Amino acid sequence: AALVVDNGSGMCKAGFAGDDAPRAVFPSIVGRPRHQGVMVGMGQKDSYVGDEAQSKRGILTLKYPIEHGIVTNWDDMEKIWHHTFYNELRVAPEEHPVLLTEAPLNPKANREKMTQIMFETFNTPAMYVAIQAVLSLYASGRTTGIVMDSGDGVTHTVPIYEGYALPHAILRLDLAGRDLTDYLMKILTERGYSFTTTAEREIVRDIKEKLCYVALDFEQEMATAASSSSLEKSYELPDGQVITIGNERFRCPEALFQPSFLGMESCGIHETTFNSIMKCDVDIRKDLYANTVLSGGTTMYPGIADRMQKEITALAPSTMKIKIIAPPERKYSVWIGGSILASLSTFQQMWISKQEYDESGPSIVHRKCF
Amino acid sequence: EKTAVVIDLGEAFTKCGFAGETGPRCIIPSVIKKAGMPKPIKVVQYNINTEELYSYLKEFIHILYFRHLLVNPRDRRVVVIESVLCPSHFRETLTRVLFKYFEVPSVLLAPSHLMALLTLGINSAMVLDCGYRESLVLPIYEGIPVLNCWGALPLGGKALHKELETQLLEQCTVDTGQSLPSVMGSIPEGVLEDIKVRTCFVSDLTRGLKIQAAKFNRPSPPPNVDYPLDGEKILHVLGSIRDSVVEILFEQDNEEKSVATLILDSLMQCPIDTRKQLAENLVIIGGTSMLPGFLHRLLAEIRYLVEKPKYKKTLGTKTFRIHTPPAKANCVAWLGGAIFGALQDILGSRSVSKEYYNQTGRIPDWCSL
Amino acid sequence: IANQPVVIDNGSGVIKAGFAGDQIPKYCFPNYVGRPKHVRVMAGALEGDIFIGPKAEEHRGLLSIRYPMEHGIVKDWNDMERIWQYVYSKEQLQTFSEEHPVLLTEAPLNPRKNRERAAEVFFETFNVPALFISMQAVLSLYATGRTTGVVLDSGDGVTHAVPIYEGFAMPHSIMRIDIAGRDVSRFLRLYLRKEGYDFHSSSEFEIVKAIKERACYLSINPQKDETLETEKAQYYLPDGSTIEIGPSRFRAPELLFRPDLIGEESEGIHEVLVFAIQKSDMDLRRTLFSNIVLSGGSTLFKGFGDRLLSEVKKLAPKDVKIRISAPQERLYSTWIGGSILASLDTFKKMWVSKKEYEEDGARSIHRKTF
Repeated sequence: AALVVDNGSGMCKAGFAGDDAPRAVFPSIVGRPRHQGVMVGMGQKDSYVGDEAQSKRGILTLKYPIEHGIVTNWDDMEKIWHHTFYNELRVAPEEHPVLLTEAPLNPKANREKMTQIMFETFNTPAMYVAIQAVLSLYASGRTTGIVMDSGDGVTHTVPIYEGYALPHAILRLDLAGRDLTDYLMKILTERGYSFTTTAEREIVRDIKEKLCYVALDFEQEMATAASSSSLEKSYELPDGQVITIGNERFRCPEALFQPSFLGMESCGIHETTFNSIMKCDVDIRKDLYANTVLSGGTTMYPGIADRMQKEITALAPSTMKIKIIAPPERKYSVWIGGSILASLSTFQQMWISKQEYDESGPSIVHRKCF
Repeated sequence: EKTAVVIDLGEAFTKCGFAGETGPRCIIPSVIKKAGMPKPIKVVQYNINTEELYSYLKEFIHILYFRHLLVNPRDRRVVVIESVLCPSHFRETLTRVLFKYFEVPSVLLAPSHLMALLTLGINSAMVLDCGYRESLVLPIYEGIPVLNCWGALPLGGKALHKELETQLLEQCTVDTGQSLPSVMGSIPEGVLEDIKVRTCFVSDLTRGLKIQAAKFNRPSPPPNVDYPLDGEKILHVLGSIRDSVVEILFEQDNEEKSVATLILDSLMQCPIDTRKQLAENLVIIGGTSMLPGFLHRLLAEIRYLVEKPKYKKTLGTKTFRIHTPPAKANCVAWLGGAIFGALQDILGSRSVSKEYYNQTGRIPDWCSL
Repeated sequence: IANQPVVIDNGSGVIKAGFAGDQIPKYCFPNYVGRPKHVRVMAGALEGDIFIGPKAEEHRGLLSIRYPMEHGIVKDWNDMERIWQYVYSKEQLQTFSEEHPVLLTEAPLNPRKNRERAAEVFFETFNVPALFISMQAVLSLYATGRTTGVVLDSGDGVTHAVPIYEGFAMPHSIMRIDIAGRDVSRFLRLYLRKEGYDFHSSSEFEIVKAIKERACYLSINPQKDETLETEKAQYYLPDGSTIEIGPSRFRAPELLFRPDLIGEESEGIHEVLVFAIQKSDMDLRRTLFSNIVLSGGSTLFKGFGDRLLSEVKKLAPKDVKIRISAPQERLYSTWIGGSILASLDTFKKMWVSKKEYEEDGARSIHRKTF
């Protein structure tokens, strides 16, 4: 009946309500070609979208519409929604209701503009905007627990206890997968593997997904890298060329735990989660320590849950029992939560309608959200 | 409804005919025959008076459409297959002659490499067009030609003609009317084309390396055959000479450049995602490619250059396949323009019309604004 | 051992050398190695076949030129060793490498492997007592006398913009492109094929550089110059034949502001200058706009600075006092700063000694530079 559409900054995920996993999965990209006066043969698309842009990557200027969970170009975001509904899902938006997701502490105008596009342009019967962390917690099954959500757009934390979100203890963070990908691309240039153009941005992203892992101890990993060359793995590109890097596997995702490398002057993901828990009430800290949930693609590095356990225990008192909930399906946890929320019978009375939107306007969504 | 005209101009030859027909109706050479003139003048020339070129193009078009097409192009569209990097001065002159003098309905100045790609029916390909003047490379990926990745050495038909003229003059053996070498200072171009078509045997990679070793401090000199000529002056042309003339086309040393190296330089310039599809689809077209036993010597030379340390660090292991076209190697560019014009009355709309030319000024070349 | 140190200002297009505490570099020549086209039977030990400097400039037609450096990164190391040997030899400097310390220059964000291999050459093949590698932006500010300001530069290899404020070089605010004088020369050659006057050989490539240096001007409005018909000005070759340049003279340097004509995605000179100022902190932006310094040979086009102002006025915030300063000696600005840096008494502390290199290795060179 209802459609769930997790508009992620990287991978735009979408499908149906009451499902195990999403059908439509693709990178939210809109590649426009090299505009030269020379002609093109047997016709082509003026602006590609999704997997088509990824396939024909070499030529196209890959521009993401969402930057840090914030929609910059709205015409680009409108084309991706259109690509999700008609091409991938093969179903009109007028029949099915549409669950959407944004990160917490976003601009207030973005929900209003997102909702305006759904009702005016797409003619949706009913829509809703949920917090990503709230859905990630709902996919995991627990009512209680903090959610250290981390995608390519935005890392953020939302502490919740017994089905009561703590909006003032929320802490949004500028560090994310895209900033890690840019950092890996820079340190690759330092060892003679220069990647400037946006076509190579996806190759270094794919290198980041495969090889990189979180260090248990950074100074120890740096010492072993200088001594031995067993850690130095090789990755072959789409092209037959193959490259080898030693230091850059553990050093790339260390930027999460040490933002000083990127030049952000912010708290690391390990202590940002701690600072979120300390901002909550003193009586409900034990359960937040016990249920330290992870979600998103930036939590898919091997050994990240072990590093979070080391750092949070180091920050917190010795008496506390720290525990990180790190499921196998944490990459697609936000969408799974939306599918379970859409499947419930209580959610049928929580939708916005066309008549309610015509009466109120875009400002009705802020009341419905939280 | 209306089958469009196809033209493919050049310095040596000119492929022309109807759109839709598999291959052209005729191919008269680029030169023209004038009354009260010692030698025939070439039509396609660069860096020369505007009004003279305009008259030369009118004279060539007038002798063309009666003999070739048997019709007025005033009824239907035209496809002028200009090679990319054909001077904008020359294009402007072509545009003037087609609209001002004749008054055609529409014209098109589309590139040769993209149309040659339409014949294969694939969207991505590395392309090489070895014509008369230049041997131009241009890779196409998914329709769009990748422009800054390119190359064109002055090493086509005209370079082979000049080398034949040099080597024959150095070692000459003409009959009486025996001895008597270097009697005539020069020789005509039409005869020298007929010698290249018939006599010049293209060598293998191992034979080519042996010839290069012999030139700088002799193996496989045969075979040799004489060439007949007018006015009772047969010349006994040798077998080692014609092989040495073919060898300079693949000569690497001291320029770091050749027909084979030009593809590798074009591949080097291209991006990483594009790289492998261009290597897989390496198309060879043009006039020089019609020579007998050419495609092996190129593919073997390409592979030898990839084995060299300087190209291993970027290219490495690559499956260099040469997907050949339906029509002959010279007439691939024309067949593409015939496919482009015949089928699509829709894609005729994107090209420049007579209504647009008068008010605006000119057909838009790949330039600013 | 504290002799008068040598200042070797590196560069892909041009290389410059001399001594510390001088006004202008006495020894300036283009950075390439020349080999005869019609080479001798042996392909190993050549004799009388190497020309570097004014001999190579004199005898263009004989020699097949080839540049060892590309985009501020050396490809052919044996060629650069021969050029450095020619600099030190009796044909130019008339001094030994054993006596004097060395001041080398490099572009920012280069491969570290090339910097290590550069140090290996200077320490082992030549017997240098002390070596120091430095940035181009820091040297330009030494030559002017300022501490604050952005340094936009445009040589033959690299275009980069490093913002510095009262002796504080910002690493994360650095922007870099592979679009420069060499590329501008390559597209002028491409455009002269469209004019009719084709060029192919490497000696013949230097005619295109000479045309670029002499007869090129940057239009303020590129759309207005296109709508108008050009006059077709003339230029005489070293041979004798006249060349109608036409619209290629103004469309060639447009590259630097519009790299879409390439078919390779770049920021451009005007965006890099704005982006470097934008990426820095909020309070530093207005001071960085006021102190903009130009350098390199590709800033010497007619109406370049007038266009570079107009692009800043378009992008930058309104009602801000822009000031693109530029010295009289723009090509020699980097060498003058090195000679000033070498003359200062602090120079002894900054350098890498031969003994320190033998003990530590590459790590000590990476520590001293930053």
